[PDB]
Amino acid sequence: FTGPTDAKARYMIAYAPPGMEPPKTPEAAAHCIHAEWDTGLNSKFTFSIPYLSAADYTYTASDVAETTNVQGWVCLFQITHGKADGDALVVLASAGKDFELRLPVDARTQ
Amino acid sequence: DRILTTRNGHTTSTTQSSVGVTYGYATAEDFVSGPNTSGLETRVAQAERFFKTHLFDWVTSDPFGRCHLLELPTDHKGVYGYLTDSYAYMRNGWDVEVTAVGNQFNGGCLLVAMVPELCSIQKRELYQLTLFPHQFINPRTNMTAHITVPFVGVNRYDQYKVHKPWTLVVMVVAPLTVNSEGAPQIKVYANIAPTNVHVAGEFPSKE
Amino acid sequence: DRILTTRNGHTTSTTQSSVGVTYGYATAEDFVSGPNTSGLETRVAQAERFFKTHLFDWVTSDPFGRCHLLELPTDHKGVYGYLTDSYAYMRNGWDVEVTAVGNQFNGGCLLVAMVPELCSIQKRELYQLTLFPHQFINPRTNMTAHITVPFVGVNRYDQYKVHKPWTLVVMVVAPLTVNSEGAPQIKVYANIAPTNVHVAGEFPSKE
Amino acid sequence: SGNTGSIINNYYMQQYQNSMDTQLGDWFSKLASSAFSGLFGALLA
Amino acid sequence: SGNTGSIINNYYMQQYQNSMDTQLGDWFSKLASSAFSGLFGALLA
Amino acid sequence: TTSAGESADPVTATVENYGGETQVQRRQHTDVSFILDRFVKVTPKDQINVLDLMQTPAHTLVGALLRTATYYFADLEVAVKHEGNLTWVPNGAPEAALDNTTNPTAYHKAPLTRLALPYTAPHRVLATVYNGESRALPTSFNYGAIKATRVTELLYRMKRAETYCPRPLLAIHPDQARHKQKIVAP
Amino acid sequence: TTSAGESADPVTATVENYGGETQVQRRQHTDVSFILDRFVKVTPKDQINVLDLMQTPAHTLVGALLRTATYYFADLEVAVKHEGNLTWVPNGAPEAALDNTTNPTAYHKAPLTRLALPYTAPHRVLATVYNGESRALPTSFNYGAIKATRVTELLYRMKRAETYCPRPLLAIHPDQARHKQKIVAP
Repeated sequence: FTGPTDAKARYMIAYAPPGMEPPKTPEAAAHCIHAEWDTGLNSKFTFSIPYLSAADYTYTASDVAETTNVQGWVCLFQITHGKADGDALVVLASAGKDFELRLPVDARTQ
Repeated sequence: DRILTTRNGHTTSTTQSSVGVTYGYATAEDFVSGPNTSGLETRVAQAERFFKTHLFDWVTSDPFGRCHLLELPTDHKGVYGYLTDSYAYMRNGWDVEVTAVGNQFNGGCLLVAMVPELCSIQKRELYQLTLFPHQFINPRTNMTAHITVPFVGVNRYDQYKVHKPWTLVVMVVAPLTVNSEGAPQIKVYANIAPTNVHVAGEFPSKE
Repeated sequence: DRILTTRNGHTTSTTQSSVGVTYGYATAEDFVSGPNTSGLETRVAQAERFFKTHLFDWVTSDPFGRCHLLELPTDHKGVYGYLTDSYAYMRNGWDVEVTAVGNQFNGGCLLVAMVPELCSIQKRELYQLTLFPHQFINPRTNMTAHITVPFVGVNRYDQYKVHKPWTLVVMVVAPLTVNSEGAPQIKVYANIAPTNVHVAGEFPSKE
Repeated sequence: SGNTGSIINNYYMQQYQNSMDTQLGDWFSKLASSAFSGLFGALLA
Repeated sequence: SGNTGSIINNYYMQQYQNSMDTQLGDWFSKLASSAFSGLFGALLA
Repeated sequence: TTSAGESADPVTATVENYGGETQVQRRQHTDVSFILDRFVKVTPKDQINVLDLMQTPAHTLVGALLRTATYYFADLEVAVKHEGNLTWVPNGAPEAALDNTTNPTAYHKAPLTRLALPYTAPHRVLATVYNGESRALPTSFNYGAIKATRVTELLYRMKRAETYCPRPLLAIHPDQARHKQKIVAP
Repeated sequence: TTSAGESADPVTATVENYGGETQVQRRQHTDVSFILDRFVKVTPKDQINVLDLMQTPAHTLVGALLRTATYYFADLEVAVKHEGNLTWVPNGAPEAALDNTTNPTAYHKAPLTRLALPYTAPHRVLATVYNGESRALPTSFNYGAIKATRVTELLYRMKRAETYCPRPLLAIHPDQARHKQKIVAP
């Protein structure tokens, strides 16, 4: 969170597994595997996305014809903010502790 | 010398004409703690009870091979079917129990079978339904058949909205032969129950 | 030196401005194994997670005693509220957590209180709301208040359709005083969670 | 060792096969293993 | 072991030949060996 | 042997029940790992062929005997007679990655090129039948795809084969008293 | 896991923080010595080809994944399909020494001739980018040159590969909600 020292806010991030529509309100997304944090002295929050799947490995290439995206959604909301208008939340992504890839191909760099 | 009264959870099922329970394909469950779920599974002990359903009416005009195929899980309007609309990935076994109550003066028999992934069958294929977990019912000997199977499947947890692994199949091997002293029409019921369900992954609420 | 991140089940709640959790009326749960249920109770571990709700908008024109009373349990449209329509007798604690996020330049304070059996109050009675499990929120110090209470009640298991034991109460002690550099309007949210629910007695299905 | 899959020894010795390396007188595996975890404050159950 | 007929060891190790299996922590041979036999009642010669 | 006729436990009334004795019986030719690892022909397309094992025909030996199993695990090695260059691609890559040569091509060596492929499926065990979408198999049930200029005859065999949950196996229906076919004779 | 947001030390908030546990993870297919020693095609000229590894394309696998490193060390072995005779020349010899046959020629053996070359550069470690002259690489960053009558297709692979100082790696930009391409399917 990159806001000033007087702007305070709290957020949540939830993981909606596939099977129905992803949630559009933080009330509806309270029933996911979620997590909340508020902006204070330590200004960084790291949330590890769980790997839930039927099969043991999931495809890193989303299917060309199949347009439902049946691996999952991840939603992040704001719940409230105090005088945090126009202020930012820069996000990042990293590999997890137990993240491992498999079966290299060469599918031409898009 | 006989213990012939089963129960799952807080529901019991006493039969006095049980020829025996047939454990199909395994006597014990698989490792439920998979690596495709990151340890976020949990057992729901409140899904383990029976639920009754109707199958068909075995009458005297039914020839060989009047089969009935209901896909498990079917519409459970209780605790178990709440988990289908509230959790994405789940696995379970089954312990089915069909009843065909006539009397000991009817004849004929109907085979009962739990068969995985069953679709597009032939009537010429019905001669080898014995390979699956099966148990015969004839009114001269018994009234029930009690089959128990574990979770089979392509992968450890399943999405039951897009997939139905098991299929309870009852077909009639010999036709129902009523007599002067038998029962005219018998009705086939069944009470099915899950065993040790394990859900993983909470859906968002529909609101 | 501070562990200030709570979690219930598979949902977490990290706050960095926690003055402390207040255990109201007990630090440990009662004997859940009563003689008024014949040992037919069972713990549902899947009801323990947070669920968010909106309370009111604390604005600068609110005088002393603008209170808000929501009866717990309220309409839970997830796993916990399924147990209300599927089991007759159930008991649970609560661990509430209200948030009033402004900034450190607003003023005023609002008291938060978990109070049992609360109805027909006066504004002259509001001076002694401190007796209950309470925790103040002022923006100069904190943003949250985290209260935890066990199951109180006239008897061990409860029928939540005809009875609501607890009542989350937030009232405003000093009015919200915005400044040139504060936040104009703050909104009060809350994420509530049950603790160790125990249901007993299955309803028949509605079908 | 690479993308070799032979259990037999090589035919050409070591110096007609590769270029020999010379000593004189790693990081990101030490960087990724010193990663902080757990929490930052007093947690509850 | 399969339909192999070689007494020599394989050239490629084990993991450039097959896919390695992973443990985590048969039936019809036990089913066909628990078959009842003999008679059911008192036999004669 | 008189039994309980409906309990469906196995009973084997042997030949000792009316005098006599049984002999030593050997079952190597009916082993499931021995009977399945031999080459079978499938019909190829012109260029792109997904290496599914359920495109083996239902009249052949190890196609009708693979469908005996509900769930199977087996490493595949193929043998393909082609012209041009034949690029194998693992499971679930985009089909535009068939043209790239960094993927394991085999250059043309006369007459044919056989090569051993690993089990690349994400699932723990593949399957021969699946009621998911009402062909009627997921796109994950394949060993990948091979692409050449024109394949002529590509052959499958499946080794280290494990099978699970048997299914019925059918022999063809006689119209006579017994199905008499012309057996080989001098 | 709440952290100090700007110290840029590594933090891994694992999945145990909200219940659960982690599994054993295997990383052999992402090893830098395993992923780089496979053959890649480059476009050849007619006769003379300097054996620079930065003439591998940027869309291929081990060309876009070699440019992940700033500094690399790897022994090269080539595989070239040609006609005539193909003379390899070490680093920094005059280009008139391509015609002489005392240099390591390979006579034409059908169809192609693969041969293992040593690291002949003077530097301790080569590099993939260099701001020295404002192509934009020194003439010392090569494994040498090969010269034949007409090369048709020459292939690189790089083994015992050591990489240093990573650089950013880019996947192509979706214009949709997600880059959906036609995956392989039966």
